[PDB]
Amino acid sequence: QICIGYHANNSTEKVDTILERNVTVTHAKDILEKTHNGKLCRLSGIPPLELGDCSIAGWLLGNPECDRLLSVPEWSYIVEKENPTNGLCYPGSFNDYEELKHLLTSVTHFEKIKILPRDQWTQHTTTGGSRACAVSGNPSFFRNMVLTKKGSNYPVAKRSYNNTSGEQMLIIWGIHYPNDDTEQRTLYQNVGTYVSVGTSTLNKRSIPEIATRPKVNGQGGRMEFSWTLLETWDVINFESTGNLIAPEYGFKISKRGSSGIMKTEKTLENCETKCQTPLGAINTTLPFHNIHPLTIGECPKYVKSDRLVLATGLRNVPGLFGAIAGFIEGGWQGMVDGWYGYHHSNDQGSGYAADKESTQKAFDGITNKVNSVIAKMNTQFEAVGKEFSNLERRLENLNKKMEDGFLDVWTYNAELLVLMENERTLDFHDSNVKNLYDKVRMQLRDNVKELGNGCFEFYHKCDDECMNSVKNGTYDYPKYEEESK
Amino acid sequence: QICIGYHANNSTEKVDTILERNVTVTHAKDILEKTHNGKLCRLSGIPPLELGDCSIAGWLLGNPECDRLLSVPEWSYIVEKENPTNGLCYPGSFNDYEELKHLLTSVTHFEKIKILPRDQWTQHTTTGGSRACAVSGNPSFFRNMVWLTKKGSNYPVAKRSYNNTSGEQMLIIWGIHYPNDDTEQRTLYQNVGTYVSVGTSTLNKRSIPEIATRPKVNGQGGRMEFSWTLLETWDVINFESTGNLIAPEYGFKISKRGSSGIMKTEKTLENCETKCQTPLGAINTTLPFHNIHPLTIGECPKYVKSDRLVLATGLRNVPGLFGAIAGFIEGGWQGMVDGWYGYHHSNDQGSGYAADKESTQKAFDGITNKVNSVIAKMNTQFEAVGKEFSNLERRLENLNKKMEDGFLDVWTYNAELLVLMENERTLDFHDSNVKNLYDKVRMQLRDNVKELGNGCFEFYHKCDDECMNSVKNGTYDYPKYEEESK
Amino acid sequence: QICIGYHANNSTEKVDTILERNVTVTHAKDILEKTHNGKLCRLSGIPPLELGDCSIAGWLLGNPECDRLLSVPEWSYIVEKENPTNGLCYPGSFNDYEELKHLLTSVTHFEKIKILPRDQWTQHTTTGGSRACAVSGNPSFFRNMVWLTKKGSNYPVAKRSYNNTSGEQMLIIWGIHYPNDDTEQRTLYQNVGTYVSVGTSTLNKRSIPEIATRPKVNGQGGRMEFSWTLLETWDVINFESTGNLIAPEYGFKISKRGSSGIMKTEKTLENCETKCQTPLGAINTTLPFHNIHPLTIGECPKYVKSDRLVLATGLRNVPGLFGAIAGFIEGGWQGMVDGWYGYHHSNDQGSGYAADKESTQKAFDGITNKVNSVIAKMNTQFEAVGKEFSNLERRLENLNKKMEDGFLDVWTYNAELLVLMENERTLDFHDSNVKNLYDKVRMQLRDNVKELGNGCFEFYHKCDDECMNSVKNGTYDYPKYEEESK
Repeated sequence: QICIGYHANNSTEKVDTILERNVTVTHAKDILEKTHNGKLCRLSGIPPLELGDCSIAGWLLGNPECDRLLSVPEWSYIVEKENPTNGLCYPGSFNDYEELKHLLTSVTHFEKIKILPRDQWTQHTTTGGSRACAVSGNPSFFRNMVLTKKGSNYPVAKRSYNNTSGEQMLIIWGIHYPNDDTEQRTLYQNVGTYVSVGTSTLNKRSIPEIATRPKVNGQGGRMEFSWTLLETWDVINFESTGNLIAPEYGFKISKRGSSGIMKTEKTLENCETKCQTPLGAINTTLPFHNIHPLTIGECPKYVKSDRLVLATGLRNVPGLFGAIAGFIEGGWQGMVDGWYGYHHSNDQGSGYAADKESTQKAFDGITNKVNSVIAKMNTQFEAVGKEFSNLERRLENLNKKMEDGFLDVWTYNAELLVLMENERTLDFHDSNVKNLYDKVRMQLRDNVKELGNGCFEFYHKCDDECMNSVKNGTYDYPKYEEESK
Repeated sequence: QICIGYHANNSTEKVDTILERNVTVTHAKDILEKTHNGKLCRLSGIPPLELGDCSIAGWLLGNPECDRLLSVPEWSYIVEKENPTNGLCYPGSFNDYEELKHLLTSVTHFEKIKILPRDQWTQHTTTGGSRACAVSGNPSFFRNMVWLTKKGSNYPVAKRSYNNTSGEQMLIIWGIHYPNDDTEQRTLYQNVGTYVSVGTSTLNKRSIPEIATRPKVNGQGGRMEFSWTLLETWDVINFESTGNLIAPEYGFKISKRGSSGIMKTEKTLENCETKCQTPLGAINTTLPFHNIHPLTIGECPKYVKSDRLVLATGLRNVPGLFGAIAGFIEGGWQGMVDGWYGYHHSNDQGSGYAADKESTQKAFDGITNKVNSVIAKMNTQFEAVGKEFSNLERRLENLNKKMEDGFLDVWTYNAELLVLMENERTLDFHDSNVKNLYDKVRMQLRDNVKELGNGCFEFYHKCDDECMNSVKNGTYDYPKYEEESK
Repeated sequence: QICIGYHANNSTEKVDTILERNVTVTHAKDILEKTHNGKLCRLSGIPPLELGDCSIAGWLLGNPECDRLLSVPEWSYIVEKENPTNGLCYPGSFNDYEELKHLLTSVTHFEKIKILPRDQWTQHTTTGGSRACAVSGNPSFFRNMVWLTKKGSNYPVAKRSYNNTSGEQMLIIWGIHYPNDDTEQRTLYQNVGTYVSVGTSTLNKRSIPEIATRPKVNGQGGRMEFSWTLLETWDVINFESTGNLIAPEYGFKISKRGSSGIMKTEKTLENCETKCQTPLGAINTTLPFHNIHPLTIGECPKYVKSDRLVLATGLRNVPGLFGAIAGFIEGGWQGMVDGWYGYHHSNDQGSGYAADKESTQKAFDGITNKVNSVIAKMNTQFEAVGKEFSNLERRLENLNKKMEDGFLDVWTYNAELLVLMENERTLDFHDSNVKNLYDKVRMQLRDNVKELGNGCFEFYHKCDDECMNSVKNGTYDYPKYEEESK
């Protein structure tokens, strides 16, 4: 007597197929990454620029509260809080702010630099400040910026700078808008004033826009800031009959690519990732994750699913080809060196001897299958999160529509892929078993009786060198023309 | 004798698989929604704002042709004609108009409030009108706006402000008048160095009028340029003008849960209901895909180019991979009406169609799950689709088109091929079930019967309607029947 | 002795499947397109507008370095160098430049009309040139524009209008001069508080000169800022200026079906044809995928990040899921070469390879259908891909990149996996056909023959060449042969 059977264990893994729900399997691999390390990490060896709770504006202008900052020279992304507490301490706006932020997203090198020393505004006053930028508790001001009437005269202010730093330079300036026509004279004299900033490509003229306005930080005045990139060996010319907030500093900047701003309170911790999320770093080979939509790095595809379990083992019992949970009605707790095997009753012994020849071919197959799903996923570096001003609602909605479209696609394809490939894994094991059965039947024939539950009853004395020959697929039919039938 | 077979009926239902086109199948399920109710509907309980043929601009400003309009306080989308006829009766433009429309697209609450009553403009003339906005047939003007003009030979500094104590964020619109020429200016406003000033916490604006000759539109050379802002709560707006100010009299309390879309159509609201509206009519369906119209609003099936997505659910109809169906069992049985697979038996007593409950149920279950899988894994958030762009945003509109199309192509391909591949396996599943049933009998009878030819066993012994039973229900006893009429 | 067999050959063609790698297969089809004809072509009958090394701005304005440019009236897409040498020869900017280029990407129809002859500017000087725009080697200027300057010590109000009676929509470009300083302003235009004012029915613009010191570009400190409009049919455009106006002489009649793209390339038009163009060359193909280059224009296969997409069409080549191929029948027969599956017979006469036409044909049909399903379900509208963004639209450009990459990821994955999955199934399909063939023979014989093992039956009786043909072609009486050597 020699039986064919398959492995069963005490596993409680459930997988789903297109055809069945909650099916207990023998072994399974989840292909959805759901763990992060809870740390904010460096991206490929380079840290993020951490803005504490300053805004980029607050930092670049030199809000006094951003004094204790610590500017690294490199950074691979930016950490900003959702709503930072120290931005424009003096009330105002920042032209093309979102574009400036996108630019400074990632930097190869970034160095502040003095380019228009304040002391050389010989003909103007340079010490104007405000209680809005107060330092317990005197008027102060953006530390990176500087002009008001000297005596009762505001002459044309006209300085320029040639970028000899050998790097592209960021440069910011501003224009002030007083409360009313008097404040405008008490500060600048003349009333038809302008601010002129020009480079080889930049060319801009601003005039004061005066309106009655509620106080913000105790101020009715406003300041509007603009910025340009000054190419190397180019010069920038300032000219103003009043209202100019001048830079004292510029910033050298080089860029390789781009990146993103990550909203979070977390702090740099000193580990390493190829992939960051506002929850923690992700370290995975898997093609999918459900940690958080707003990643930066080379990430697994984000999916709405919360389980993607591939079956790797076979159905687990105490399908398509009629053997497993079929004509062979149960699994063997006892066979534990393979997936499919033999069980002999002999004069000598009995008799669990798993089939290596075939269990092997299955390990490879199911190995290849899992690796196909994982290894085909192309993953470039992306930043996901983005920024839009409140007059860019449509454009923000376009972006949401796009991210949501891909999310639906990947979720659906990942769910259906798992379902289909599970139907096919189980049928695979079922056919492996049916084929082992048929490989024995096609050897024995007359020499054995088929019982019905996967058994062969031997018509002739068989012994250990006999089975050990069926197993190895080398049993000679001639040698046993006993016909006890 | 006992025989194994499968169900057949009078179906003409055709499906396609990866391998064969035009296969006749026993039962099937179209998974493509193709029909609508042709009505224009209320979306999850909430009506659309219906503009008739005003534009949002005309409506907000109070174009007098928009008088009959019927304003509602809630609304879930907007119905506008492609080319509305009553917009800005006095010619002009609306700054960031598309952003303003997008804003108004969906609203949890919306209420007009009188914030700057006309009467309190004591020092100016208020009855200022125009033949461009005439009310049969006297000059009028937008009913929500105030055209400040000189009173006597004077136009003093016009200076008013409003603190938003309304409890909600408030939309405010104002305008500045661009006259046709110096004489229109003087007769309207006396002064000449004029300007309009508007300031809030975050808003800061000073506009100066541009006198200049322009072609006439609705008989006007002048132009009016409108701007808007959202006034936050407990914030104040300050207006100051020496002329050319078109003042609001009203502001709009607005609250927004989320965002929606403007649906361009001729149809009108009709008192039905949906989770999904299109310009042709509403859609009510579980199906994962539709082909009705790309510009839907709400929770909708995926839109595909395809116009047939039919899932085989029954078997190949014969009045495969495993070789039973249309194979070694040559055809199906019209006779068997209560199951997918079963037995034919020939007895000294009777004959003889008995359905195989057990395995027919395995299949009713599997195929139920397969359909539910295809349908229920489909993630359907609420979306708007339709989008608005100015004539100077062609590239942006084209970006959106490239995106909507990219997705159309993806969903189309994936659904078409999903259907094809899952059809090939559905058939082969039924095939497998029939072959395993045949084998369950063969392994059970062994010598006691002869394998006949086409799914048939001839017993080498007498078998009554009790013995048959043991076969059909798996309990056949071999040992008992050692008759070898062999 | 009858034997069931299957085709084998000298093919070294390799495929991958979900389950195995580097499987040698009998025949294969690549469904990934990678050849291009290296030519730059015309698109469905219509040529590209070829800019040489001008920029569109340069061309429209009439840069002297574009005189010899050859303008067709129609064009279907534009060819520009990634970086042209001849644009604004006199320094400045072009408002809404990317919008303009996108509008001119593809055109019906496009001719240049003379709307405002220079000599009708009688109160002004018209010949103003510049060294920046020089013609070997005197001072010239954009051939299509007029630089209005003072006559003697006077600059009267410059004021003309033009009614678009051309019958087509009309493109019109104007400019404003930004001088280096007050004295340059005065020697050119006399007056100081100048403005340029342009108005149509819908356009309404007023510019003031920005006099200020700038670095020198092309030897010039001044700048010119150009703007553009589309003048609708029968509408008029008013020009009014007190100085600094760069007037147009010409306007461009324009008509458009739809939109296209700009192709950045060095190549030049080469007199052929495509439905699909890339910067490396044209593509002629039926295949659904290509990996030639992402920036295509026309109706194109899907661009994939992969470089082999090989579908098995033939069978596992042996010099499966159903146990037959490289299973209980261990080798393929080099011998039989008129079918995929068939028989070998041990006889007294011949012996012996006989194809099974009927089964082989049902497999050619199936696999032919599989390949066609994969290729023919791929929908391809016409798209341009390549896009254009000013350097203050980095966010918007990144949005476009996140979009193209996203589709690229989706298509590459689905395609790679499609191929792998359909390959595992193609192989199992052949395996099943062999197996079923074998089982067709077995269920026919029975008692009559001996199941040997490697797919062979040993006969219990004489079977002469004509007996065989009853097995092979599936009509063979069992009755006849009661000869029991057993």
